[PDB]
Formats: sequence, structure tokens, C-alpha cells
Amino acid sequence: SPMYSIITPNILRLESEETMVLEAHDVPVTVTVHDFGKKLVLSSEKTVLTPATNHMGNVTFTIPNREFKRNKFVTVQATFGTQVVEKVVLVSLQSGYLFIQTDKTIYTPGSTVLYRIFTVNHKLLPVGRTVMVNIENPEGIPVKQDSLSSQNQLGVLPLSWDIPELVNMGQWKIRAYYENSPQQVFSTEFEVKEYVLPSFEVIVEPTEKFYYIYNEKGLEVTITARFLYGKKVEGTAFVIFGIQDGEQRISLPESLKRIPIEDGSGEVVLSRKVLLDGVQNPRAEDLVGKSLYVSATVILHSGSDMVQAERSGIPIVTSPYQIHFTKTPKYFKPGMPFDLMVFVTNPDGSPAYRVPVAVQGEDTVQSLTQGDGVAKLSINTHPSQKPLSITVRTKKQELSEAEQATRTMQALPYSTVGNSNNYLHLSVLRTELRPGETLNVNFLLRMDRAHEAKIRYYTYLIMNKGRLLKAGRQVREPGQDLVVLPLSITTDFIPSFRLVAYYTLIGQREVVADSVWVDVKDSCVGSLVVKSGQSEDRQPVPGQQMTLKIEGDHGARVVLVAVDKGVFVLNKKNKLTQSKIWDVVEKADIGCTPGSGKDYAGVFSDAGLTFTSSSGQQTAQRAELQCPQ
Amino acid sequence: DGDEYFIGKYKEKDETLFFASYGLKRDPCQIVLGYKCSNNQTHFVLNFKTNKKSCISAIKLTSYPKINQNSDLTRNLYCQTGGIGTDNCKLVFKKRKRQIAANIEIYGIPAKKCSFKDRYIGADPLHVDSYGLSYQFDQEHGWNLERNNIFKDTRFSTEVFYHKNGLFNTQITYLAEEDSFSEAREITAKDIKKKFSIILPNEEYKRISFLDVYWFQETMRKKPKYPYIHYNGECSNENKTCELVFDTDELMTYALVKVFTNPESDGSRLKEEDLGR
Amino acid sequence: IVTPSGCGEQNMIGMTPTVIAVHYLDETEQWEKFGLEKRQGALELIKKGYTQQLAFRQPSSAFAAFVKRAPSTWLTAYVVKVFSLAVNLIAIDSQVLCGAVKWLILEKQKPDGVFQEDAPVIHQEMIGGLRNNNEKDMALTAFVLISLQEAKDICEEQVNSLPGSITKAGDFLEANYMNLQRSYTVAIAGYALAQMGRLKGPLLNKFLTTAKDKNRWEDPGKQLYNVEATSYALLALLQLKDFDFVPPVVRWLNEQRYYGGGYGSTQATFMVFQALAQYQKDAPDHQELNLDVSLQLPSRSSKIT
Ligand SMILES: *[C@@H]1O[C@H](CO)[C@@H](O[C@@H]2O[C@H](CO)[C@@H](O[C@@H]3O[C@H](CO)[C@@H](O)[C@H](O)[C@@H]3O)[C@H](O)[C@H]2NC(C)=O)[C@H](O)[C@H]1NC(C)=O
Ligand SMILES: *[C@@H]1O[C@H](CO)[C@@H](O)[C@H](O)[C@H]1NC(C)=O
Repeated sequence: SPMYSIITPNILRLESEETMVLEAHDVPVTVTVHDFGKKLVLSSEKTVLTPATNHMGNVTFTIPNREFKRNKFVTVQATFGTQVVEKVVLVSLQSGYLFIQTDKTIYTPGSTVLYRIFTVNHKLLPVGRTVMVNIENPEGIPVKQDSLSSQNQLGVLPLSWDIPELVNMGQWKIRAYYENSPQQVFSTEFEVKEYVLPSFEVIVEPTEKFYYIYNEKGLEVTITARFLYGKKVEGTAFVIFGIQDGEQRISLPESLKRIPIEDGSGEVVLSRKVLLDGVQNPRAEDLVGKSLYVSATVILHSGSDMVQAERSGIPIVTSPYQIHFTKTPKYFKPGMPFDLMVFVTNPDGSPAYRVPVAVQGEDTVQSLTQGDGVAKLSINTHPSQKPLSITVRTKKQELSEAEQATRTMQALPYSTVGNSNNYLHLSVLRTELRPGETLNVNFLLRMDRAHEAKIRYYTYLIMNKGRLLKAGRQVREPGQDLVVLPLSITTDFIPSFRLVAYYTLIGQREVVADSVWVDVKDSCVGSLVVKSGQSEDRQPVPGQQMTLKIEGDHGARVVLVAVDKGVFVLNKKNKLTQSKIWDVVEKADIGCTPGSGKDYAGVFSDAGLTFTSSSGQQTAQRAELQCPQ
Repeated sequence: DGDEYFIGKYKEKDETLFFASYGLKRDPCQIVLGYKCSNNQTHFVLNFKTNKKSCISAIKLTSYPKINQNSDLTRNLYCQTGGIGTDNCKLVFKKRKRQIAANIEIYGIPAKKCSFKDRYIGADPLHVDSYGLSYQFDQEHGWNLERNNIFKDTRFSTEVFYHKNGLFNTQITYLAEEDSFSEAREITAKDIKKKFSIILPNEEYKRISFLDVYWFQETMRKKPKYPYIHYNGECSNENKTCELVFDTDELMTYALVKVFTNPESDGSRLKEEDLGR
Repeated sequence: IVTPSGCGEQNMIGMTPTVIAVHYLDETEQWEKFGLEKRQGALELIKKGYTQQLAFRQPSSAFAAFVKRAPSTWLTAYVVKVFSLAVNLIAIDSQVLCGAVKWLILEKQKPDGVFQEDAPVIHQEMIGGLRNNNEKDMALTAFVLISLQEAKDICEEQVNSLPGSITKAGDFLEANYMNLQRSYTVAIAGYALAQMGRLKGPLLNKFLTTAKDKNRWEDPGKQLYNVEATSYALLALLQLKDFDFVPPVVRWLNEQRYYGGGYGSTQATFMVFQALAQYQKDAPDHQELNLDVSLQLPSRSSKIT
């Protein structure tokens, strides 16, 4: 009777299953969906609330139609026996993904192209719909287009094309998209150029990825060449250097060297003088922000082959580290301690390992970083409402004081009414979480200091892949200030999740909330293993036969392809890997802010969630499709 | 130039279902848009089944090179399961030794509100029929003759069945000079059964004196099986509402009746050699 | 932005912008700028205004400025038309609307064939520049004809005398088409006349030549006629599917760029925005494209099409 509350996803995708969380805070309730003027009725559901079940309604339904051809809305209403609450939400069109695989990377005229298409939905499960595919030449005008359906195939489409004999050269593109929503497309590239297959591979590598401008030894690289079947090589190599600026390349003619390669090992060294004389910049500090690259060519002693290998993008820097603030909440916590999570990386982007950080203002407040290069820190508040500025600086040992990276960040306060000011944050070591492990969500809490013996429970929700995975309810008895949730991490939580919790207090009306972002280890939920079932006696011989052993989950389909390893030497771009799949699925989430907005409406609307109340204590709306910037 | 074969009538406000070109010596076909065919020494068949909500209107086929044979005395195109109005039918074409190409097009119209009465009724129903050939009578008895330059067939004596462009015909009785046109009635595909009937009025000056039926259908083989269209009971002056009953051996897909009215008709009119068993 | 509030006429002038916004944002969906985070509040205001309009009904099964005001033809028929546009959009009692239409048929049908509405208009803020009662009779006859046409698809079976009345009105006004001076009323009457297809030949010639300079359908005073006047012809040409004078209509529409709303914005604004709606639905940014190419070579027995 006092209140009735509805929790809904921010954006609902057509042709799927969605949920609402109903909280009456012995009543039949019904929910209904209407269009926006009034297109008859879409769907409706009926449920009852039971006092023994804490009055929680986990109402699920499937959203349908063909009339849905700018952006459009839909109204959802619910009557809880006597009173009605309604809200208008947006409808989108993106309803799946598309992955394209090709057997090879570089072709010749007269050959054939063979490719496959995989179709999956939001949950990454097979589906069947209609798709269309176009092939585009280098200029851009389509050459061949086609339409297909993938019904009763479990979601694999093989195709084929045949390059003519008298054709252009360069880069060709394949573009595929669903028939329903032509706004979103997926693309793949390949090359067309005559060639002849090589016979051995060449690798160029430096000793340090960066290049400190104050070294007297210059830059040193090493050359390693090897045959395809495993034996070593001999020959002679020519090496040259260059300088790369933003869309610009400068060649230094004075730096060209000839070296004999014996047993596949060569050494090249570049000094300061040549680099300084090549450019017109006596001041060394002006060189920061420009990159280097090296090119090498290897010839045999029989005058039979010619291979070229290039490494590009050696940065020029003075600090061998870097600091970041990509995943730190921006709104601080008045009174209660504020927790920061720093991010340290190598200059090439690879995460660092075992490097200590600290704060210049305080002392001994330091920690290390695990394999992900993330360190956890805490800081106390004034707690005056004046915004505070914090600074971070690396405190690694055995290094000079003048080569330490540092930076600064700013925070903003939280606008509560009546000074309730209640938050949430987990006091556990942020380590490599793994599926099958356990987590201990520790409610670090600070109610009002006067009459904190009135609150009975809290409400919490888990968000993953833009859907409500689970909704819980944890209680407590008066006089406590710390409770724990022993969560059991399952395989469905991959790759990350967001926890949001709140509670309601009797004033006027009080609602307080917070949110937290957590990440787990990334790997496919299934398991596929390929190995050699043979006795593994010795190396095979051409024309022989062998046995191949596969292991995977029951009732699946396995597709195979074998490609020579000489093709990858010519062009080794645009391949398929699980990391690509996780990147694609992660890049298209809803809530992009880490969390902990300015107020309850901010925290609820910054995680792709909508809260409506019978007393009019609702949240603002959004009608765009992506968060700013 | 090339020869042409038609099914149905074309209108200037129809969109194409599909449009393709086929060779007539390859084995097998080239699968175009995921359809099915079959090709032999003396047959070429195609399977069609659309997905959008539409009703088919006309079909046209063009063949090269020109051959010395007229294209109206026999049947060369016919589809076996469906027809005009139903969203699918299986086309069959009979070749010769000298035909090596074909071009095929199909037109249709939106499914819900599609009717064909506006075309086959013509602009002058009193002088020209649906075929295009005008009526011509006998001056001494005032009874229409039998058009002779079209494919006509008989089952037994004293029966006629014409055919042209996939459209059949059957004239119930003989026609007089002073007849008038009253109206027309059409029957769509959702009211077609193995046996059905239709009610017409015969109130005072709406006396029925002539009925001619036009209908499409299917044929299992080149020899068709014409349905029985008899005249239930007797439609004399007394019984005001008169029924027409069909009795089909194969399923039709469309029908059209052109009622004619004449107040002077006594109900009986027959030739002097048609009358005795 | 005009908030729908007040009596029946004020509610009407506040709710026809609602309908034009509904269509224009069905084509665009820019409800964000309809009150700066007030779209739900605006819709609630619209609904309460509609409820107030319903509460102002009369025992005569008609809606007027007040429950006590004598019902008129023009206001009740306009409300019927808008509700007919919104039968499937909002809670509209179809039986009530059809009963009102049938009472309109059975009560206000003068034997002279010219329809007149009871309550005279006092303020010019909604009618426009036609306060002078000189040729209002033909305009109101055309308005009643339009009411009959819109009721033809809603109350087709209850009254079967509609074709006879329409034929009588068309026969009476067939020779009266050559006795009008003001251009915009000629344009709207011709749009109604061609809505069932009765405007061709020399009638169309006199229709087009009525406008000044063959393009501008302006009358002395009431500059808001501009973005209004040619608008009528567009819908008229929408009935004829003629897009030769519609482009000049568009050019003359863009020559004023007047904000509008309030004074005289009761029929012109709705007409111009509905005309834009069908213009964009039937004529997108692209034009018709359909080609057939056939090439023949001297070494093949077929032709490539
Ligand atoms: C070349 O192919 C055509 C069809 O593409 C063949 O014509 C069809 O042949 C089939 C098989 O004999 C006929 O079906 C048969 O019909 C009887 C009638 O009672 C029925 O019992 C069975 O369904 C049986 O299969 C079919 O009628 C015939 N005509 C069509 C489909 O129009 C043709 O025979 C083939 N050429 C040669 C030399 O076989
Ligand atoms: C003729 O009248 C009889 C009277 O019983 C009736 O049964 C029969 O159906 C009528 N025939 C027609 C064609 O109306």
C-alpha cells in the first residue's frame, strides 16, 4: 500500500525475452505493453505477490511484428490491483552479430575464394534469419550481391566466388548485413595480387620496446631467419632505418648496413650521431612523439630467394611507464573513504607487472600490481564538500628520480538530501577472478549516525550483457555496520558484470543507491581440443596417413581448414581469434561510465537501468543510442 | 524476333516478382534464387513459390529463334499445381529441336485487395467479350455462331470448350439480338471447394437469358478434364432466386460469370438439331 | 508550443498542434524539443484537455464551447473529423461520433442545399480573414460535403441517402464554380471537389488562373494566407497526383517563413502539415527510376536484356 516500484532495462531489443522486477514496498498485478498512437495491444502478463516471497515479481515476457520499419518508443504499464504506473522506453533494431571467415589471405587471378558466415544472437547462441552479402572492388562500386537464408543449418553458411583471369589488383571487400536492419554492416578484407610462395621466414626484433633518448649505445636490433621445416639458414642481409611521423616517412641514407647471417643471427646497432645528423633538430627533447622503424632484406648464398621483413612503431620516450584512469569512479564519497584503482602499462600498451605506485601527498600508502597491471588504493576524505584533486606517481626502486611518470585527477561531490550519504564498495583484493571461484561482496556501510536502527534490508541486482541476470535480497538486524554476500562465480558471468544496490528510508521520501564494476577472466565457455592421436613415433613422410583426435562438448559441429604456413609470411592481417569475439561483444554495451553517478537518478540511469515509483520519484529519460563521446 | 506465349492479362500498374533468362540445353539448370527446375529432351518444368503477400497476375515467355509454327492451335505453356490468384504454380513448357533460349517474367499485385474484374469485363460488354473477338450473329434467326479460329475441344456431341491464353470458356445457351447487360459476378480463391453454388436474382425484369463462364484451372496432363457446370433444377418464372452449381474434378483458382438479361425469354431456346438424345 | 487549456475553442487551438506534432514526429521523432523533457507532461496535458472537451458535451450529442452553448455545424464537424483521425489513437467512442454525425445529417439539412451553422463567430483569431459574410455559404457547403465524405468511411450503412445528397450538392455547385473571387477558398473547395474527382479541364484552368501571377494564391490582407494558400492546391494536386504546380507551391511556402500559432492557426497549419505528410510519404527525396535496356549482337541468336 505505501509504494510500488518497477525496475526495467533501459533499452529493450525486439524479438527477444525481457524481464521486470516488481517490488511492492497478497495482491494480483498485471503488466501490459502498448504502442505509441495506440496500435491495439502487444502483450500482457498476470502475476500474484506473496508475503512469504518478500513481494518480488520476476515478470518475464517475449517481445514480438513487421510494421516496425526514425527511432521509436513503446509504453509499458502495470496495474497493481488498484493503482497504475507507466513508463515510455525506446526500441532499437540491432538483433545479433555476423562473423566472416576466409581460408586464405592473398590470392592470384584465376583462383577461387571460399568463405563462411556464422550468425549468433545477443547471448551468443545459434539463430536463423535472412542475410545479404555484397562484394566490393577497390573503388567501391559493388560487383556481385546476393541474398541467403540460414534456416535448418544450425548457423553456418558456406559460399564461393571465382576471380576472373583479367581483373584489377589491390584490396577487395566483403560486406554482409541482416535483411531486417540495413543500418548496421559487417565487413572483411582480402588482397588480390600475383606472387610466388617463399621458402623461409625472417624475424627482426629489438632488445627494448621503447628508446630512452639519453642512452649512448643507440638502438640495437637482432635478425633471425629460419627455414619452414625447422632447419637453420645462412646468407647475407641489408638493413636500413627510418623515421615515422604522423602520416610521414623520412629515410636516413647514411644508415645502411650489410651483415653476414650465419646460423640465423645478426646484430645491428644505431648510434646517436647518425640519428641527430639525419634530422635538423639539435634539441633532443623535440624528438619526443616521433617513432622509428627498421627494414631488412635477406639473400641466400645460392642466389635463389629474396625475403623482406619490416618492423614499425618503436616509440621515442623518456619515461618507461605510463599511468591511466580509465576505470576509476569520478564522484567521491563524503565522510567514507574513497577507493582508487590505477592502471600502469608499458609504452606499447602491454600491461606491466610488479611495479609499485604511491601518492606524493601521503606516505607508505603503496601497493603492487598483479598480472593485469592494476593497483588498488584508498584515501580518506576531509570531509568538507570542497572538491579535491589527487595525484599519482610511480615509486619504482633502482631507478633515477627524474624518470618517474605521474598525473593528476579531479573528483566531484554527491548531492544527497538530509545527509543520509550511504555507499557500497567491496573490500576484497582485486585479483584475477576465475569462473568456479567465490567472491565476498563486503557492504562497507555508514548510515545516519542518529537513528540507524530502522533499516531492515537492501536490494541488489547483477547486470551483464545488457540484461538483468539476477536479483537478490539481503537483510540485517539493527546495530550492524558490515554484512557479506558470498557470491558463487559461474561460467555465465564472462566477461564482466556490474553490481547495483539500493535501499529506502522513511523521512519525505529517501532512496539511496550505488554501483560497482567488476571483471572476470575471459575464455570460451565450452572447450575444443585438437591433437595427434598417432603414437608420435617420428616425423611423417609425404603421401603417408596419420590420425587426428578431437575433443569437445557433446552434440556440436566442428569445421576444419588447413593452410600452408608460407602464406602468412606474405600477409598476416585480419585473422579470427577469440579475443576478437570478446572485444566485439564488449564494445557494444549500454552503460559506459564506471558508476557512482551524481545522485540516485544518476546511478540508476548510468548503468542502463530504469526505476519507476508510484510516488512520482522516477528517473530522467534518454532517447539517443550511444553515450556521449 | 522470337515467339511469345502468354498467361493472363497485363496491366500498367504491376510490379515484377522475378525476371530471368534460361538456356535450354544445359544439364542441369543453373539454380537461380534458390529455385528448382527439370530439363529433359522434350520438357522444361519450373517450381515457383513466393514469400511476400501477393497474388499473381500474368506470366509471359519469349523464345528464340523464330520457328515456322503458329502458337494458338495447341497448348505449350501450362502450370500444374496452382494458377492465377494463388501465390504459386509449377510451370511446364514443351520444347522443339530448334529452341535454345528462354526469357521469363512474372507480375503480381498486393494480396489483400486484389481483384481482376476491372480487366476482363472490358469497356463495351455488349459488343466485345473478354477474348477480344466481337460477337457476330445470324440475320435469319438471331443466334450467335461459333468462333472458329481458336483451340476448341469437345467431350461428346453438342458440347464446346474453347481455350485461349490460359483462359477457358463455356456458353450455356444461345443469344438473341435484343439482350441487355445487367452486371457481373466474381468468385475469388478463398470460396472455392470441390463442389459449390451461387445465387442469382430473377426478379421481374432481371430475367436470366444467357450465361457464359470464364475460369482458370490446373491440368495434370496435356489432356484436360473439363468440369460439369449443370443448371440445378429448372429456372422458370416462378422460382425467383436461381442457383448455379459447379461439379469439378480438378481445383480451380478463379471464376467469372457475365449474366445477360432479356424480358422476352420464355426459358427454352434450342437448335433444331440439338434436341434428340 | 501552445499549451492546450481553457474552454472548448481554446482546447481546440491547443490540441490541433498536438495532432500536427504527432504526425510530424511520426516522420521525425523529435518529441525532445516539445517542452525540454516535457513530452510525457505534454501528453498528459493533451489527455486532460481531451477529457475536458469530452466533459463539455451536450444532451444534443454535440460538442460546443460550453455545455450550455448552442451547438454549431462547424465546430462539431471539426471535432468529429479530428476524432475520426484519432479513433485508433486515443479513447474515442465510435458510437458517440456516429450518433453525432447522424444527428448532424437529420437536423441541419436545409432544403435550399446550402448549409449554415447556428452560432455566429465573434473573434477573428481562429477563423482568419473571412469574417465578412459574403461567400461563406459555399465554403460551409464544401465543409459539410467533406464531413459527409469522412463519415462515408465511418457511418456508411446507418445513412444511405449520402450519394443522393452528394449528387445534389455537386449539381447545385457545378454552375456556381464560376462565381467566386477569393482564391484560397476556391482552392480548398476545389480540393474537396477533386477528393471525389470532379475538377478537370477548363475548371482546372480557371482554378490555376485564379491565383495571382499564376503561382501565389494571395488575398488582400492576412499574410498568413501565404504558407496556407498554395497548401490547399497541393492537397488538391495530391488528389490529382499532379506534381507540376506542387513545386511552385513549395517555393511560395518557403518565401514567408512565418512562425504562426494562435491567430488564424486552426485550419491552415493542420492542412499544410498533413499535406507535407502525404507529400513526403508518396514523394521521398528520390524520384521514380525504372529502366529497361536491351542490346543485340550480330553473332548471337538472342538478345541481352
Ligand atoms: C523429363 O521430365 C519430365 C518432367 O520434368 C517428365 O514428365 C513427367 O514424368 C513423370 C514421371 O513419369 C510423370 O509423373 C507420372 O505421372 C503419373 C500419372 O498417373 C503418376 O502415376 C506419377 O506421378 C508418375 O510419376 C509426369 O506426369 C510427367 N509430366 C509432367 C510432370 O508434366 C518426362 O517424362 C521426362 N522425360 C522422359 C523421357 O522420361
Ligand atoms: C425452381 O423452383 C423449385 C421449386 O421447388 C426449386 O426447388 C428450384 O431450386 C428452383 N430452381 C432454380 C434454378 O431457382
